[PDB]
Amino acid sequence: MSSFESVVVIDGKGHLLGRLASIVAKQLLSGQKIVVVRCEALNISGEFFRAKLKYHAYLRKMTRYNPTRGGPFHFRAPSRIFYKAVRGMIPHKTARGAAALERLKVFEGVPPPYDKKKKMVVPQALRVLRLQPGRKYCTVGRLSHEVGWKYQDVVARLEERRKAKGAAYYERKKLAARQLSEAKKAAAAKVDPKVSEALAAYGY
Amino acid sequence: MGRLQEYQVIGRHLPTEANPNPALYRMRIFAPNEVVAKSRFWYFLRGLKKVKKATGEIVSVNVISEKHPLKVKNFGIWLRYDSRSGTHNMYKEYRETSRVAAVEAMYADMAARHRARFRSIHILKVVELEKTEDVKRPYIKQLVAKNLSFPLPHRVPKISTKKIFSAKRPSTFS
Amino acid sequence: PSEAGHRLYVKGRHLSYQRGRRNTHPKTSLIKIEGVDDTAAANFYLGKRVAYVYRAQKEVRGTKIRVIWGKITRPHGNSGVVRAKFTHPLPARSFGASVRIMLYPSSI
Amino acid sequence: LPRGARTGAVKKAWEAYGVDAKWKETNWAKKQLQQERRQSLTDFDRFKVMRLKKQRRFEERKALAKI
Amino acid sequence: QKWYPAEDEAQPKKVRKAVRPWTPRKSLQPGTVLILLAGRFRGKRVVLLKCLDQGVLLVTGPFKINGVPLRRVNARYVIATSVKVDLTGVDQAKIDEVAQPKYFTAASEEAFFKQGEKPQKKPVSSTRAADQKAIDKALIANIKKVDMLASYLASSFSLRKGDKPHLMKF
RNA sequence: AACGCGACGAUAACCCGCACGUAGACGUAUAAGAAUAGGCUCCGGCCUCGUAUCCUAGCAGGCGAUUCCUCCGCCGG
Repeated sequence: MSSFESVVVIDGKGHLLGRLASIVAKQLLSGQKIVVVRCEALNISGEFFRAKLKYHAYLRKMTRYNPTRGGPFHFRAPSRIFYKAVRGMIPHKTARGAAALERLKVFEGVPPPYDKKKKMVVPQALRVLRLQPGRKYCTVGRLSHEVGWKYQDVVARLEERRKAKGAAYYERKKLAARQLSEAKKAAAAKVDPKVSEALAAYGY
Repeated sequence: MGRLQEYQVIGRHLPTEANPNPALYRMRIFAPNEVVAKSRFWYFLRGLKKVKKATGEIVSVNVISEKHPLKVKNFGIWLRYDSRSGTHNMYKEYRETSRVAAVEAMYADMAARHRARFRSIHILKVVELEKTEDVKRPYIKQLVAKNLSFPLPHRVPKISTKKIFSAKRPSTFS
Repeated sequence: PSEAGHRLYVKGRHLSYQRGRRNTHPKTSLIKIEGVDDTAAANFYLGKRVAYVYRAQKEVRGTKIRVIWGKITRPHGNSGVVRAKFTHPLPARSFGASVRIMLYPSSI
Repeated sequence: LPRGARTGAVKKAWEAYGVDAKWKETNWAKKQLQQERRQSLTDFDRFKVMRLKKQRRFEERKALAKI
Repeated sequence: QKWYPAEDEAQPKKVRKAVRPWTPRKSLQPGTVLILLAGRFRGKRVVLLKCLDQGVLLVTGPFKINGVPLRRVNARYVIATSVKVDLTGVDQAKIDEVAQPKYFTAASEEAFFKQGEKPQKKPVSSTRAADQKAIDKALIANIKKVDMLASYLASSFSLRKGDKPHLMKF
């Protein structure tokens, strides 16, 4: 509800490409630091061949004399595909626009300093809350792999190891919730019931 | 058009020494306010008869309200709409609680489904099907059917549009 | 030890000036207060003192902190943004900078 | 409930079934009651909340170290 | 007066703006706990003794609880709360004495030789110290009666994460 | 990539003199995964809702008690 945070990290899984980009670009220009995680798990609406058509039309556009300078640099990674969408919504030719792009960070997968943090979600760009159930959708990761990304198996192996470490962490988190409920019930016998009567009325 | 009302408009030709006590016509008009109800009255009347605004006068305008706007009625509307080919008849059916809600849903339907505007639709007759088994459309008969009860799959939550970020992923089972 | 804060202000950001498409008027400045989403919530913050604190790289009064003071005048839009007037207009480079909204003058 | 029941029949069915009683027992009304007690908390009342939660958690921390 | 007017400096028109008394807000009742918002005592929880003229309020801490002496503050620089402590036993005659506006308002060798020096902070007057004690002694006794009121007045108001003042009630 | 990045090898500790101490902190607290025509779980039950959960009293936070084994930090192993 219009909260101000130091750095907000967004899980890109199940998120529409342009609708997440317009939210992020508005946040970046307002002064909010944005880290986008799991860019390969982003979603594009329509069908897969339309996205494959659109990138091959993008892949058709190049400069004549030499593509090293002045040519459209076609990026095959999912993170840079998302970065291209955000940059088009930003006045990057100006100094205000470049400072906003410096506030953005995009990664394929969940890197080790950001798997320890709480990844938020944007309900205005989530696919299950926005797309009609019968309609088709594609995934940016399989778009990028079939156009030149060579690190899909690397990311999938690194995501598999993160789930195993996450699964063991959840068992410890499950045990800590056990011990907290056992302690709360036990401490409630000696908790001076004039205190607990007043806290119940106050909401707590 | 908006909060439509239904008006009873009584009009007549201006009285004359040769023709005293004129014919005193009446029409039911669905209009947003009074000044278009009077305008639509003289539009139709000059189409049928010779009487016009300069040679006529408005005797009375009275709004008409529903007998029971809290009971659910099945309404059948016969209408005549003008397209790029010509004039065609339709019999459409809608399920509302009022006659102005009947034509409100009609104009939204004809605009959405046939790209018809207000000046092309002629509301011929609006009737209330007083008894069932006179409903003849399959979508309305589907709602009339016995012990009707449906679930509501994939209800999106109402999340405030200024709450940009949320921590927990939403559920669609309520 | 207290281990508490000393915040008596509400956080806000400086979005932009008042503008159309190609015409900006720097005398009035648009502020997004943290937590306000409507015109009804913005109405509480009208006529509140507004401060924009920044740093100098030179001590002038024994301190490196200079402040520009203003007030919230009227709401803006439907989303809870207010527009504020300062004694000197805020720079341009501060688009996106922190802005403190004080709780005085008070009618609570 | 019959279909098309007027205000008299629905009122007599509400009183017979006692749906005011079973709404109060629902988890949604307990949540709604708790969040109404949130906003009624005055500045003094929020301070006593902080003090009594500190008193409550002194025992809960002690029990957790025992467990 | 003494001098005939030497220039064309004209006397002003008769101004029809009469001084009518300030009506305070309904919340500003004597005994109401206030929150100071500015000054060197910002964020302090004080009590209000008497509402004075032209938008100022007479305020004590009491000094043995939080540390704010008998002071005046502006009404607009104060958040008023719902908690009210009983004024029974507090000397009204001493309040009327400290409500008078003069109570708070008021070349040689030595003059030249302290130039540029920071003047020493004045120790507190014995009249103001005694006037504080005659007021707070019945106030503190009334304060001790209500549970956790003394610690509430010793503490300082602060805003935390998610505290929205447009919905918070005091 | 000459204004992308990594691993590694060897370096610059002295003595004499002098110039100054934030593209936006203010609690800048919060890790399951996965499904969304389902899921979580003490296996009792629970899920529209983060309107949540921790922390938050003390000269910008003193001094000394009564009293408490709770929380925080530094070094090691």
